[PDB]
Amino acid sequence: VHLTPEEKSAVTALWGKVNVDEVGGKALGRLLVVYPWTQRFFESFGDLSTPDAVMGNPKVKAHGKKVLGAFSDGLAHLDNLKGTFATLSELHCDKLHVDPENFRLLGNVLVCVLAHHFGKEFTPPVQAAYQKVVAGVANALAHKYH
Amino acid sequence: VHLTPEEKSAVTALWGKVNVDEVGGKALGRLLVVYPWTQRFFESFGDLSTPDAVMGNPKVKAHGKKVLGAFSDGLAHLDNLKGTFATLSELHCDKLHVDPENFRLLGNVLVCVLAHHFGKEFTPPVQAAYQKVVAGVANALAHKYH
Amino acid sequence: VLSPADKTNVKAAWGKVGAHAGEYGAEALERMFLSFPTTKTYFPHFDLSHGSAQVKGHGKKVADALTNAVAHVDDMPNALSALSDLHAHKLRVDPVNFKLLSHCLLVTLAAHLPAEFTPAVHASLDKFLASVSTVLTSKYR
Amino acid sequence: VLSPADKTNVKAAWGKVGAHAGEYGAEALERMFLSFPTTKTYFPHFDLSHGSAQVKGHGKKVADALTNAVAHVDDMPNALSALSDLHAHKLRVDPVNFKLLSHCLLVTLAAHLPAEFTPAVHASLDKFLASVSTVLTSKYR
Ligand code: HEM
Ligand code: HEM
Ligand code: HEM
Ligand code: HEM
Repeated sequence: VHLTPEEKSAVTALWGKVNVDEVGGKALGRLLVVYPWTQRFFESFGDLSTPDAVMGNPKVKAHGKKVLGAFSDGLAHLDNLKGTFATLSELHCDKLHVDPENFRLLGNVLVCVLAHHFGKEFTPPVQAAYQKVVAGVANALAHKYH
Repeated sequence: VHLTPEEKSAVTALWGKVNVDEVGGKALGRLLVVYPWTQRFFESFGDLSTPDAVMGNPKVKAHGKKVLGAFSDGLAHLDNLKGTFATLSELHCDKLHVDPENFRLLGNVLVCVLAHHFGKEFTPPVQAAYQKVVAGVANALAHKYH
Repeated sequence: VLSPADKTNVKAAWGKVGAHAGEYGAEALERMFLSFPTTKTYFPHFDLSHGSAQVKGHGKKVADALTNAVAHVDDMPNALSALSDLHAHKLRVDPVNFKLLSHCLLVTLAAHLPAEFTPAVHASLDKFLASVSTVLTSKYR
Repeated sequence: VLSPADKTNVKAAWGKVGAHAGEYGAEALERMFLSFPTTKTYFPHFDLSHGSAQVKGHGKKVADALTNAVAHVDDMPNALSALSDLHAHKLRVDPVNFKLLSHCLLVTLAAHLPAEFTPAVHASLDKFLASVSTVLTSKYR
C-alpha cells in the first residue's frame, strides 16, 4: 500500500495515541455484535449472547489485543503486507476458511472504533488514510485465496 | 493464479472450442442486461433499452470481442496477470473508476455463458477451474486500487 | 421488486426443470463446494464427494425451498421465514455465501436449459435468487 | 427486519443529531469522496472540495431522506420509492456504493455522538442503513 507523506503522518500520529490494550477488543467485540455470523468462528469464547456479554468477555478483549498487534505490525511494513501477513493468511484462509469479505468488515469496524475514540480528530483525510491501510491489510490477509 | 495440470487441461480444452467472435459479446450484453447499473459506462453504445437491443447492438458485440481477447491473453499468462493486465487496470481503475466488484460480476457472467454454451460439458470441476481464472483476472484488473 | 415479467420468466424456467429439481439442487451445491471451497465448512457431517447421498438429499431440500418461493413469490418473506431464522440465527451463514450458491444455481440452470436460459430469463432468475437471498439474510437486519 | 429495540435505538441516536443533520450528511459525503474516490464520478457538476456549497446542500438532502426513513421506518419501501427509482433507474448507482456511504455515515455518527454510539446502537444503525440501502437498490431486483 502507498500512503503519501501526508497520510503516513496522519496515520502514525493517531496510532501513537491508541490504547493498544483496549482498542482491539473494542473492534473485535463490535464485529461480533454488528455482523453476528462472525460469531461462528468464536464458539470457544463463551457467552456472546448480548452486546454487554461480548464487550465484557475476557477472551474477546485478549484476542482483540492480538488483532491490534497485527495491524500495528502492518503499519510498520506497508511495503510488504503480503510478507508481514503470510502466516496469518495461511491461518485465516487455509485453516479457518474465513470469507475475505469479513477482513474488509473488521477493517471498517476498526475505522468506526477509531472515529468513536478520537472524535473530531478523526477527520475525513485521516479516515481516507486509514481506509488505505485497512484495505491493504485485508488484501494481504486474503493473499492465500488469490 | 495457480491451476493444477488437471485444471489447466480443463480450461485450455474448453477454450479452444469458444467462438471468439461471439462469446465476448454474449457475456458483455448479459452483464448489461442482468446488472443494469453497468450501462452507466456505455452511454455511447446507443440503444440498450431492452435485452434484444443490447444483445443485437453491434457495438456490444464488437466490444465484447475485445473483452474476450483480454481473457484469452490472461489464460496465456496465468503467472503474470498483474503484468498482462497493467494497462487495462490503469484504464478501468484510474480512468473509468469502475468499482472492482463488477470485474467479479463480468467473470461470473462469462462463466454463465460458458455453461449455457457447453451444457453438460461444463462440469463442476471445469467450472471450478474457470472460477480460479476469472477471480485471477478480476484481482489483476483491480491492481491499481490496491 | 420482481416484476410481472420476472415472475412469469421464473415460473416458466422452473417449470422446465420438472422432476430434475432435486438433482439440479445437488449439482448446484457440488459446483459451490468445488468452486468456493470456503463453503464446505458448513457441512462437517456431510461427505461432499460426488454421488454423495447427503448432498443429493440436501439438494432436494434446497430445490423444495426454491419451489416454495416460486409458488408464493408475492409473499416470500413469510414463506421463507423459518428458513431465514435457521440460516441466520442458528447456522450463522455468511451473507456472501448466498451470492455464491445463487451463482452456482444459475450456472446449473444454464447448463441444463439451453432454450430457456435467454438473457431476459437469466436476468429474472438472478433477481429471483437475489430476492430469496435478501430474505434469507434478513434476520441480520 | 428492524426490531423494536433497533427502531428505538435509531430514533434515539438520530434524535441527538438535531440541527446537525445536514452538516453530518455533508461530512459523510466528503468522507466518502476522500476515502472511496470511485464515488466522485457520480457528481460531475459538483465541486467536491471542502466547504463546497453543493456538497453542503446535498448533505441536507441525504439527511432529509434518512430522517424520512426513520420517521416511516415501518413503511420504508413506500416512503423511499421515488428515491429508489431515481438511484437505480436514472442514476444507475452501483449497489456497492450504498455500503460505502453507509460506512461513512456510521463513521460520521461515531465521530459526533460518543455517548450514543454504543455497540448496541452501532448495530441498530448498521441494520437501519442496510435496510435503507436494500430499498434503494430494490429497483434492481
Ligand atoms: C484484517 C482482519 C484480521 C486480522 C488482522 C486478524 C488477526 C489475527 C491474529 C493476529 C490472530 C492470532 C494468531 C495466533 O494465534 O498466532 C487471529 C486469530 C484468529 N482469527 Fe483473526 N484476524 C482478522 C480477521 C478475522 C476475521 C474476519 C475472522 C472471522 C470472523 C477471524 C477469525 C480468527 C480466529 C477464529 C482465530 C483463532 C485461530 C486459532 O487460534 O486457532 N479473524 N487473527
Ligand atoms: C474482468 C473484466 C473486464 C475485462 C477483461 C475488460 C477488458 C476491456 C478491454 C480489453 C477494453 C478495451 C481497451 C482498449 O480499447 O484498448 C475495455 C474497455 C472498456 N471497459 Fe472493460 N473489461 C472488464 C470489465 C469492465 C467492467 C465491469 C466495466 C464497467 C461496467 C468496463 C467498462 C469498460 C469501458 C467503459 C471501456 C471503454 C474504454 C474506452 O475506450 O475509453 N469493463 N475493457
Ligand atoms: C438459495 C439459497 C438457499 C436455500 C434455498 C437453502 C435452503 C435450505 C433448506 C431448505 C435447508 C433444510 C432446512 C431443514 O432441515 O429444516 C437448509 C439447510 C442448511 N443450509 Fe441452506 N439454503 C440456501 C443457502 C445456503 C448457503 C449459502 C449455505 C452455506 C454456504 C447454507 C447452509 C446450510 C446448512 C449448513 C444447513 C444445515 C445442514 C444440516 O445440518 O443438515 N445454505 N438450507
Ligand atoms: C444512504 C444512502 C443514500 C441516500 C439516503 C440518498 C439520498 C439522495 C437524495 C435525497 C437525493 C436528491 C433527490 C432529488 O433531488 O429529488 C439524492 C441524489 C443523488 N444521489 Fe443519493 N442517496 C444515497 C446514496 C447514494 C450513493 C451511494 C450515490 C453514489 C455514490 C448517490 C448518488 C446520487 C446522485 C448522483 C444524485 C443526484 C445529484 C444531482 O445530480 O443533483 N446516492 N440522493
